Amino acid sequence: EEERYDLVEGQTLTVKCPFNIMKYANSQKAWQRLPDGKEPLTLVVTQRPFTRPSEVHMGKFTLKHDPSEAMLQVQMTDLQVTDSGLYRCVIYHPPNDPVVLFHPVRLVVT
Ligand SMILES: [Zn+2]
Ligand SMILES: [Zn+2]
Repeated sequence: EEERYDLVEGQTLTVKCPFNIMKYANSQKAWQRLPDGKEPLTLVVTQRPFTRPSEVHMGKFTLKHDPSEAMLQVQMTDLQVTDSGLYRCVIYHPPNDPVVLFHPVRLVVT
């Protein structure tokens, strides 16, 4: 179910994650990394009010919340080989289990 994204170091990863607006208009969203045998790492989250279009920066991560297109877009800039790993976009609502959007992204940076 994971999709491979093969990129060269220095490139920017862009991932478009649709979300169901009827269900998740007023929910927080997040980008997570999934290290093997560890808890998900939440890398960047949207901010309140959760229904509003937004763009948040957190280090090399950018999350664009585009409800007009029922879309969350994630960008990671200046990729390094050590960014290689499994990631996902989610509906974020702890302590409830995240709802996975789209499909997991297997990022391979060389
Ligand atoms: Zn929720
Ligand atoms: Zn290289």
